[PDB]
Amino acid sequence: TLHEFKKSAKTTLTKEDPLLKIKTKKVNSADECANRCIRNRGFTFTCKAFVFDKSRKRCYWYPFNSMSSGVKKGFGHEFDLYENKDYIRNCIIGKGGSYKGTVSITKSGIKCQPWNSMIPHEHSFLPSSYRGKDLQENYCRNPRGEEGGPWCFTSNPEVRYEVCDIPQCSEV
Amino acid sequence: TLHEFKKSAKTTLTKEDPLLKIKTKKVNSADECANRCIRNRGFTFTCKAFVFDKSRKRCYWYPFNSMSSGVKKGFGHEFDLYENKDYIRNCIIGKGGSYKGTVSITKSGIKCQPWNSMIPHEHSFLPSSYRGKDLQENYCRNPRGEEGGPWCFTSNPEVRYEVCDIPQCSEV
Repeated sequence: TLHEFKKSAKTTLTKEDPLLKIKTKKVNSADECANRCIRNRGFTFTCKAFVFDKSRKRCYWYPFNSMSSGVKKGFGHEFDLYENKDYIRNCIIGKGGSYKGTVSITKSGIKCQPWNSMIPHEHSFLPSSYRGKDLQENYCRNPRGEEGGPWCFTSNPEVRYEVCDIPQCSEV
Repeated sequence: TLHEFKKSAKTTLTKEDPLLKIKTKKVNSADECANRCIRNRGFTFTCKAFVFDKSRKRCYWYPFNSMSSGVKKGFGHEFDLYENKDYIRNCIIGKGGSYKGTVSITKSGIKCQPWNSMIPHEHSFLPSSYRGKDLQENYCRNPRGEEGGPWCFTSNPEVRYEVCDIPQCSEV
């Protein structure tokens, strides 16, 4: 059930104003948080993401994600951000230089290679460089904002990289 | 695992051109089809949807969904369309009169009432009327193309309907 979310390790969301309260609860695991954000149990809002305090074992169910306005994202090795994929835009806007979706299969069905891995191919596209371009796992991303759109390094030794078949919002 | 798809009962996809082949396989259940479209097993394309022939127990893995161009959708009581949610636009374009996402919680956390149900409230918004507006299950839809955007009939007897908190593609 935690599979239906997008984890951002050691990350927490912060916003700005006083008008915001954060529904929390002493939970047993991060799964409990998730199986309640999904089924929107006792919420007076629409849960789009939640943060799990690993040290206190507490959840903080939010009505927005790291992508909302005014929404910043703090650091902490005891926190874990989890965002409902239902609320992370799945289509591209242009060359999709701001794509944050979990797609990780190239236009022709080849699984992607982790950005934090140098096999099968070696590259310069590290998470430590393109910070903010979200080069997590093996997601389809576009660091340089190239024309092709989201792409990734193929796990097929015969293919360096390749574009990903991700829909335009103003499609075809 | 079939939960990570959007079923459209007794429906099949048809396209137009000759240049298209359809990967199929004699499968045991519709789950088998799904657990292979998801993990893109032996595909030379990106599976966005699949159709299960209940009578032949065969899958047809497609590289597009009912939303692609040239793509039509036939009828048959032995067929079942299943579309990867990853490829069904989750954001709104305007008043979102063409929204086909699986969201079904109102802006304030109230679960939605099935369009094919007359409880708690009675209405005229039937699937038989607004055909093409996809008034399936209890999804957030906008039949009349109103200003508010996607909405639905609340399951709370105290609330007739209410808007759903669904993101704009050119958000905020």
